[PDB]
Amino acid sequence: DVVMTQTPASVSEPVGGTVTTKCQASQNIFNNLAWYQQKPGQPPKLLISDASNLASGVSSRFTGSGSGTEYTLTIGDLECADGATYYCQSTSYGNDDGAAFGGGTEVVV
Amino acid sequence: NCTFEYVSFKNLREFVF
Amino acid sequence: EVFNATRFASVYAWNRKRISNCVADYSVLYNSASFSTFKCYGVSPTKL
Amino acid sequence: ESLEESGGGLVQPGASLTLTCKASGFSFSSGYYMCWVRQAPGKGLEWIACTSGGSSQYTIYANWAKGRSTISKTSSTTVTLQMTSLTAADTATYFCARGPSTYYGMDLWGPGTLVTVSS
Ligand SMILES: *[C@@H]1O[C@H](CO)[C@@H](O)[C@H](O)[C@H]1NC(C)=O
Ligand SMILES: *[C@@H]1O[C@H](CO)[C@@H](O)[C@H](O)[C@H]1NC(C)=O
Repeated sequence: DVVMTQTPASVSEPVGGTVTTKCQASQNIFNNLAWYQQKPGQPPKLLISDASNLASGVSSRFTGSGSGTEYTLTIGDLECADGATYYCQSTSYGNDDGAAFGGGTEVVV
Repeated sequence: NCTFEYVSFKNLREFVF
Repeated sequence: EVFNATRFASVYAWNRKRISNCVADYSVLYNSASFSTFKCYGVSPTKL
Repeated sequence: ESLEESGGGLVQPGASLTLTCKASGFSFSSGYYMCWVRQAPGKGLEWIACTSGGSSQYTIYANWAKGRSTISKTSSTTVTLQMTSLTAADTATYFCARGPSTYYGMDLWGPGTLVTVSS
């Protein structure tokens, strides 16, 4: 099973700034990544799928990039409601690679 | 359908299959 | 020649090939990063 | 649509518990995979297992819970995950999520059910 390391553990950015998160894979995943935003007391909500595609009802501020084993999540124009915990996950469901999550990162406005 | 494929009286050819 | 062919076939009548009695190297497929939709099941790309 | 969980709550240490996820508004077709994921009270998410829908019986287990979880489809709308030898480290919130056949991200997450492993 692939192991996913997400850094930094904690980040703090002002209002309107850009916060970046790095997610690393032990083996090559060939995209198949999903970025999530979880608010306290709420189940995680999808933000980005395939590491480059944005789902319906997702603002253009969230942007996904990277390939191979290094991936990047960028959030521009941070808002007061953006304070949450962000996660990255491989979407290899029946590939024996597993879907192990990485260490969540919290954002402070 | 082809499942397998292979490509490789003075004379007497003796074969056993 | 299967992947970087001159031209692929139409989708309704797709190009059909059979592979057997072969030492198939999946490492060439694995190392190539040009693929963006490597989606399969049952077998991992590294253990293929 | 909607996904709901039932069968959680207080479980004695060293025992086994069964958690069921029920779907509403769709069916567990071969184009969607069930999955189980857990969350420690103050830590991040940890994946558990997944099972392909439809007639396929293909199931995938995590490395940590390979010998301690059992996932199988019982019906097109109800399903169960069973875990054995529960410990205090297993106290977490379980989420039932679906995965599209495109290998896209998790959409339509469940509300989650809290399990407590204590006497
Ligand atoms: C090859 O032969 C028959 C010909 O009617 C075909 O229907 C069958 O599916 C093929 N067999 C295998 C084992 O693929
Ligand atoms: C041919 O296709 C293979 C597919 O594995 C790829 O790795 C390789 O780079 C391609 N070669 C050329 C010359 O296009």
